[PDB]
Amino acid sequence: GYDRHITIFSPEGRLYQVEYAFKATNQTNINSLAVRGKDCTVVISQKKVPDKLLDPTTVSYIFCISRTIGMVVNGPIPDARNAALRAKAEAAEFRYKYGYDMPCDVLAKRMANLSQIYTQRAYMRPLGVILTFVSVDEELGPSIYKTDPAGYYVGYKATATGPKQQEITTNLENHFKKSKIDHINEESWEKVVEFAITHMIDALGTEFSKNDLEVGVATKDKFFTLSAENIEERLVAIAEQ
Amino acid sequence: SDPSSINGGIVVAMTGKDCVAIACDLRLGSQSLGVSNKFEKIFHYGHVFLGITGLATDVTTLNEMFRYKTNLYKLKEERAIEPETFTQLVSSSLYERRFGPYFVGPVVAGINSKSGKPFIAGFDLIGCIDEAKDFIVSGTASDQLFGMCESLYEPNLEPEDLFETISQALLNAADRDALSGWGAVVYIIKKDEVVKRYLKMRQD
Amino acid sequence: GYDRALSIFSPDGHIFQVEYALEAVKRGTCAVGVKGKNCVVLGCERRSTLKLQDTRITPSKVSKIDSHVVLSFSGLNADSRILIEKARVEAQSHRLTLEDPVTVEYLTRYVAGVQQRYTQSGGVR
Amino acid sequence: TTIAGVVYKDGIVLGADTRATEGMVVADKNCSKIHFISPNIYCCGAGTAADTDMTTQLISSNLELHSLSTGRLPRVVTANRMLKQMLFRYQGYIGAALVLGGVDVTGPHLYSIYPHGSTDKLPYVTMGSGSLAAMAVFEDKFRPDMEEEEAKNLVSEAIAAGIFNDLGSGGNIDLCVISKNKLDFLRPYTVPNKKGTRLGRYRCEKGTTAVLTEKITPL
Amino acid sequence: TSIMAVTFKDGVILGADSRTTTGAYIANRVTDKLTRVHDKIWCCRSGSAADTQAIADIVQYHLELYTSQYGTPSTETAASVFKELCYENKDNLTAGIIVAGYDDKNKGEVYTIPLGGSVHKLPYAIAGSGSTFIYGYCDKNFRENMSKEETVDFIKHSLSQAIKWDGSSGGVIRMVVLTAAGVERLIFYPDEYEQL
Amino acid sequence: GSRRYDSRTTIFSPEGRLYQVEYALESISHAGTAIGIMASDGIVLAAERKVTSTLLEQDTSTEKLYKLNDKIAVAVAGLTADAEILINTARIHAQNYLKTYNEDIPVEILVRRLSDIKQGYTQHGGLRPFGVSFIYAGYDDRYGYQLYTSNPSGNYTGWKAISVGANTSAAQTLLQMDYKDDMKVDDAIELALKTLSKTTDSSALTYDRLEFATIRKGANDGEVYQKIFKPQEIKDILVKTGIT
Amino acid sequence: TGYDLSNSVFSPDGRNFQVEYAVKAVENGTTSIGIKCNDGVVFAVEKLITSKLLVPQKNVKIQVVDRHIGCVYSGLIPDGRHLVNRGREEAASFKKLYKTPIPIPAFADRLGQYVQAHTLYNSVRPFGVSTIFGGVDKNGAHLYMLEPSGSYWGYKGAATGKGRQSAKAELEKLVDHHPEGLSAREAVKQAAKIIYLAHEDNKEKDFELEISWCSLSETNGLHKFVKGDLLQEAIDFAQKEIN
Amino acid sequence: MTDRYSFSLTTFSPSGKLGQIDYALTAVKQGVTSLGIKATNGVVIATEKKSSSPLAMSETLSKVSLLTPDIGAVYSGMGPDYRVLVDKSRKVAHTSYKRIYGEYPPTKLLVSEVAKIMQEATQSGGVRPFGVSLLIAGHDEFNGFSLYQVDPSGSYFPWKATAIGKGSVAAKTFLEKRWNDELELEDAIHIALLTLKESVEGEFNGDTIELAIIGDENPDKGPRFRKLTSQEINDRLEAL
Amino acid sequence: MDIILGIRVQDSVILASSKAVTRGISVLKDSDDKTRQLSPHTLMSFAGEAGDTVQFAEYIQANIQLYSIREDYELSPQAVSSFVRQELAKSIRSRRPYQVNVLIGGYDKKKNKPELYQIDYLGTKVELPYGAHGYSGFYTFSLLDHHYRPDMTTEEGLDLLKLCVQELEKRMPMDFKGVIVKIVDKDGIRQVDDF
Ligand SMILES: *[C@@H](CS(C)(=O)=O)[C@H](Cc1ccc(CN)cc1)NC(=O)[C@@H](NC(=O)[C@H](CC(C)C)NC(=O)[C@@H](Cc1ccccc1)N=[N+]=[N-])[C@@H](C)O
Ligand SMILES: [Cl-]
Ligand SMILES: [Mg+2]
Ligand SMILES: [Mg+2]
Ligand SMILES: [Mg+2]
Repeated sequence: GYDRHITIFSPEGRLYQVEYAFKATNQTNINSLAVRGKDCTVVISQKKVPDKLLDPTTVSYIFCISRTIGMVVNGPIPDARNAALRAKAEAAEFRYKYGYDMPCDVLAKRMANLSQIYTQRAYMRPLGVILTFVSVDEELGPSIYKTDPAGYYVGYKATATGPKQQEITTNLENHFKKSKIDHINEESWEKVVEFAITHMIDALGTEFSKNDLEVGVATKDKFFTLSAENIEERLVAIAEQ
Repeated sequence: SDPSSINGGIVVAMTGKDCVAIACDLRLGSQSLGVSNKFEKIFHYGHVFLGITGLATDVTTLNEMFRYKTNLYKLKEERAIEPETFTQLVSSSLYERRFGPYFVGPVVAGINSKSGKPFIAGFDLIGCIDEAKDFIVSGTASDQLFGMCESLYEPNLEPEDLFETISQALLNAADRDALSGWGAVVYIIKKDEVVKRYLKMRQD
Repeated sequence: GYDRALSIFSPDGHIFQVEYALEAVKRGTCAVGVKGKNCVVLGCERRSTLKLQDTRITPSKVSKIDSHVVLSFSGLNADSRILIEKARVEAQSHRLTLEDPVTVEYLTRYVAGVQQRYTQSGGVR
Repeated sequence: TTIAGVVYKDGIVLGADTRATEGMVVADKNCSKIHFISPNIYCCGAGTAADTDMTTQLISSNLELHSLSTGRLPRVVTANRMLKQMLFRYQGYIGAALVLGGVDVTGPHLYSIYPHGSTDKLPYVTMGSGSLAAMAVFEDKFRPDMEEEEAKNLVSEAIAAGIFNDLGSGGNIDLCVISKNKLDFLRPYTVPNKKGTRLGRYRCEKGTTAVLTEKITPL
Repeated sequence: TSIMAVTFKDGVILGADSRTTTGAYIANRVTDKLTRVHDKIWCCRSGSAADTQAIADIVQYHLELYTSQYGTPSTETAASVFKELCYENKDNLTAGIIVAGYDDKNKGEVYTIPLGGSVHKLPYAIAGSGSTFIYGYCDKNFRENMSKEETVDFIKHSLSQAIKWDGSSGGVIRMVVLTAAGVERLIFYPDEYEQL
Repeated sequence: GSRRYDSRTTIFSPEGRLYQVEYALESISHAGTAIGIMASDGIVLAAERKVTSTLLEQDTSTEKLYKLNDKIAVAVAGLTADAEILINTARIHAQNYLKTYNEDIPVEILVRRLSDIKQGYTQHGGLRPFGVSFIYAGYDDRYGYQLYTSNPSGNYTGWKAISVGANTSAAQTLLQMDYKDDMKVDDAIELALKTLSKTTDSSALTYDRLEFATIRKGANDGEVYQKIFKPQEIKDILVKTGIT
Repeated sequence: TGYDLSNSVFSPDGRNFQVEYAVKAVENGTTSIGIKCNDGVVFAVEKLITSKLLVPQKNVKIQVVDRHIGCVYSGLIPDGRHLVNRGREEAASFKKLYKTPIPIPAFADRLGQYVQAHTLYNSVRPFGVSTIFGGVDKNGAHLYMLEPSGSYWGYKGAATGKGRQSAKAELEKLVDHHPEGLSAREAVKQAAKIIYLAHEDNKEKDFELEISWCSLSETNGLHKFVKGDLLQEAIDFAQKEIN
Repeated sequence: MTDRYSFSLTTFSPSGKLGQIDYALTAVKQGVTSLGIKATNGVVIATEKKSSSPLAMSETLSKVSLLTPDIGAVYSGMGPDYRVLVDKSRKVAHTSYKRIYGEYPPTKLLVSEVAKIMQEATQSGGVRPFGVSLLIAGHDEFNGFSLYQVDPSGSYFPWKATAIGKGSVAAKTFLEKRWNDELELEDAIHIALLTLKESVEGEFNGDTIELAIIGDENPDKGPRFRKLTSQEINDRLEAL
Repeated sequence: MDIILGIRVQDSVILASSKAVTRGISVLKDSDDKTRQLSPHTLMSFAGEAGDTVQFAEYIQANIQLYSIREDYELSPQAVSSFVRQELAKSIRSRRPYQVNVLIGGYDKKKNKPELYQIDYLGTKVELPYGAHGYSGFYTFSLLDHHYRPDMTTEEGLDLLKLCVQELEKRMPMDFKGVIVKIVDKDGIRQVDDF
């Protein structure tokens, strides 16, 4: 049964190492969510600091890839950082060669094509991560693109990733069935973040403090993460209505 | 010293009404010394004709190279190469030696078998395409040929009118060049017959 | 490159890939060599399982290495062509550098040295 | 060669003559010097003709593959970078001197690219042996945000200056007008010189040339 | 070319002419020789246009990739990357680059990188063919901790003279102001600066 | 490390056989039968296509008979994709020889070259062999008309008539029975088709299940012509010989 | 089964068992710790005295990288040295290009990516060390801990090796009882105590204490070893606290 | 890091089977149905857009890809494997063909080049075969309209009409009845939409179906490849 | 090396090649054979730069002899010349080119025809009735233009060759110490020992 140790076909036409890399994805026990506004793309993710000895400021699964592109990772941190460094390098090389900022989807496809190689070549293992890229693209507008260990990628109106992804997905599905639009019809990103947090609270059934969340926001010409106090202000506004 | 004028010689090609003509001299020399009077400079790969002037070792090498390439082309495509396609192949092949080029002046001539359209083309030694309808000239008496062609040529000539035009253009140009002559060949090419004629000319 | 050690020692001090190569020779059609007082004769078997053969063009069992030396063999035919080519090249290389054709002992020693090399090189049988 | 380009209100107007020379001799009186890069980007070419041709084709080919992968129209900056970085790498030995003009998502852009790998981004440029003649016309009459038919006339007038005053330049005037709504490839835009009329017929009558032998083969 | 970078109280200002010549022909009279490698790290370029453009693009790439990983680079770091390229490829380059940038910690900083590939940190720097004519003027008139208006006038007067005497220099005087407040682009036309 | 997963494609069995060669031959035994018959005035290549649907476009299809140059053709039995790799290599070797010597490559020299490539995959590199057996039909001015075969071992042999692929045992007996040395092309055409008609695993032999070719010097002015038969022509020769 | 025989193989869980086996080698090693203080960091390690024949103070375990970073590790000592050699190459190439000495987070990812790379292929073995490291950069003090998987985080305090649970408990008390922070000289004393308390897990053989520190005030932001009087003062403080 | 897998991962088993190719074909079988039909004046290729989530924008995932202006491709099997084949097919059409001959490759030769890439994954060191079967439709001046299938082995066959993946056995039978040599392109599109309805479970409309044609030139030439819009499919579903 | 001539008559090819080997001021040898037998019915004479000449000739000889053994067959003179030309044409764009000019005189046993190929160091091949390399041709070609006929016997070829060598001995400045003459016909290669 060496067809389960390396990336070759099993008799069913399956790649077990790819499937087991997908299972490594949930090893962190963190749920992420991404939604689109009019002018923005918001990504939120659970933050868990179990050890009191940890410096909580260094515990992060959101990455600033370029100025325009943000990336949240669902999976172990070593593979996350592997993917983060490569995406940063790819985005920088792109800008140098082609003279304009790498689009979100172009990066996603590039990282997906790399992930595909690990599913076909035997010496390389897949990375045990799902990469959700976010930006406000200058051509396509607010953008969410996701990559996985299979090398699959696709654009999203909104998405969710993690152990409780199905609950979050259906919660979001039901909202967009009502509104009948592909986005959160809201001017300010502040309110789109408030939406994202609110719909995660409803879906997961848990309340959040400022230190339980991690937020990333893409606008035109910059992606940035919120501080604990910026999130606290966001949580105050949710509670007050 | 100048590789393009060690061996000498010329090629000219013309279009006519439903026909093309390509012609060359027969000389090969080592500068002043005449060596061969049987050195033909026109070759063919199916129905596409290629004249090559310049350094004779490269003339021979390129002929052998385009035979090679057009043979593989035919095996893979299951059809003979067309003049338009071959012209692009010559250009590619010359430019891939951009910084160590073949010292040659190629000339394509032929009729597109599907459209019936008469086609000629010329190149510099690194593969820039001269894509002219009227006429293409090459070799050590290229200036002479340009002058002959510009005054003698007119469009839509019948095959045997065109023969007299290209032949007189070649012969009179060659006789004003020390390194050209020693005989000549003219191909008259129609959609499904080719007439090859050797010309009588002064042997000095 | 493919480096894998295929010819290796076993606990009883045998190199099985070399010994199994001898079994391939055992399978091959019989070849015989007899030297007289002023000649050598090379006899070779041709198996008659194969009729409808064209004997003009079928690879002959005896091969000339030079104008004065011949090589016959038993075993894998495809493998024999590789030894014959190498030997023929070395025969001409010897003439070129020594200005004298190979001795039969020298040519043998070369072919034998190629065969040996393939028993302790990685990636080859 | 006289190649030029201007940025006008709605987009880009490129211009070029049609004379291909080999030393002092004119090999082609109507050759194309305005090359296709992508559907929204064109390139006028001067310098070494083969280098000009093959450099544009290669970057056009690579941009086509880039544009298929990204699914969006290519930009002028990426055409500019790819040409620039290649020409720089070859330290001037690829003698391509380009006027690159096109229209992006970000608007109209015009570049001059030099053999050594330098590029200037400009509202108007001229290159080739007739650049000074053409540049005189632009310094005389250019203004920013021109209307289309005005810009067409200015470029045409600038190429003409090159045609007549520069010996390296001649033949017809080709234009290429590029805006968001259209691409107009005008070949020829103008024929400023009539072909010289010949007074005699010097073509020989049949049987005049002396033949030794003949062979006919059918196909 | 006439280029300079001058530190002052609130930060640093870069200045340059706009003329690019091919022999005696002015190929480009509206050249932008002040090029951005980071938000508040810019450079003045002199020498081969192809070389300085190629370098500046590579530096921009390195600092973009630095920023992705380690946050905003110092002006010193930018100068070190310029230096590394210029020094290690000295045999194949003709680049005289002034690097100027604004940190909040370090405030305004100016680094000059002449032909050799050496680095020199200075209060102000002048470079390009036209700089020879203003060594005297600049040394006599420069003071440390000038105001923004004084530094704009110091650069304007200096490059005015560089332009007046150097044929290789001319056209408009472009400037780029780097302070805590942000990035301001200034332009000064011949009719303004020639009458100084 | 990686050693764990290595099949070791280039080793002897205890009996002195090459495992992968033997197993590739087993693969080839299931492929559609191909027959070559050499006459005094030409060579016949006949081959049976496999699986076939009514929806397969036959006139633009080529799985069995390939052209190496104007003098030499091959009939394939085994993996078509593997054959095409080798075919393009052979096509190049012929043109390299033509370029070097200004003469068309002799048939045996081309055959040896390909066979030597196949051999290399059995002795080094750790890769699987090519699951292909060729029948080479060719002409040159030394030996005239020649038939050869090669197989995954890299061994090649010359033949007057031969089969490869499926039912070779049965096919070779039938050929050995009816072949004669003075035979002509038109007779060999008939023998080839009759042999396939009896050894086929299909219910009947039809034009849509066959590829067919002849190498004749039978041309004007003693020059060799390769004829790859069109679907309609295979149908006509099936009626002529009386099989349909 | 067989998923644990080869490095870089995902088990059906989604785990890399070879990495988890490397962790066992780490858990087998001696106790090492790191303490983040007000303006710097302190590192300390338990060195088991196998025999009287060991020369005191000579077999040094804590290693310096560049001039401002300290590294200490538990597990296979040669693997730790190999990682520090690489760290020194990374810190050198960073300073060569960017002039400034490598920041601690930047340096942490350099080690992190390299250790992670040794979990990507079956042709290499994972590192048999957890590495505690840090120092002072332009943004202040930073303490890190890096595991065989390539995982690392920032820490207030860190501990690894056989006595890690004992140590971790002691570090957690310091974090609770000093929210305003700990001084550099205090952290040296506390480091000595914690190694002495964590020595109960390796109590058969006696040991030798080794401490190092970077502090903006006490060492000018450079890595130095605690020697002589300051070392003896820390040993005395530690000996007093166990009694 | 040494790529130590210099040896084949696809080898002959005692029965003469190449295991990994067969297993790749099993992966293709599990994949969603796609088909191709050739008319007299065109070719049509079609497949179901099997959306992994309703939150996913299935417009961004293109199963039907343009390879050249006159050649299009569709697949059944593993999407990521298809994507990298399309990348390589597009590139090889430029490097080994357009940059040499100044024109795009004919359908059969581009197919042959893709087949070669797939064969090499079936014999080279340290790789598995591609887990896709391709259906390549195209036009060129001298061969006219053509439709090819390419399998994980590298083997390729020309078709009048065919289908691959999930419901291919049933679909091929459906096409055998309906196909003739006098079909117009509109008739073929009609038959494609009928055939594809059988294998689709859920929603059947322009948003859940991807369908492209190789036909007339759309205004040097215009491109013959055209991807039908969501609206253009729905119009033909009313006349169904 | 200096003078190498060739003449193709009715039924044979005759190669004449000088005996002198001169380095600088001194004639080192007066009996040097500037030829190699490539195959039984194909002979190659050569002249050019010292060292390169023999090295090239022997290298070609080795390759043709290898072909002969491998195929048990003699290549045609046409094939041998095309091989040699390609080797020289490859050489000319090398780091250090072979400075060697050759004549290949062969008898094609298939066609029953003598054949003479002249190839220079650039790879410039021509089939001729008579040929020469270097300055020899300047004197000799005019004689051969006058006196040659395609139907000449081998003895008539040798007489015409004597007239060529006499003219070279009269008008050339260098003493080339006479010529070694070799005849290539249907029966193989033989040396005329008195000339
Ligand atoms: C005008 C350029 S200039 C001197 O700056 O005014 C034209 C531009 C141009 C651009 C594209 C095309 C067609 N694609 C044609 C013209 N340039 C030239 O005319 C150059 N001429 C050539 O390059 C000619 C081309 C032949 C086909 C007439 N080639 C030669 O002159 C040399 C080639 C060569 C070039 C460089 C190095 C070595 C050789 N000849 N030959 N043979 C301009 C160079 O004249
Ligand atoms: Cl990619
Ligand atoms: Mg793998
Ligand atoms: Mg003359
Ligand atoms: Mg001035």
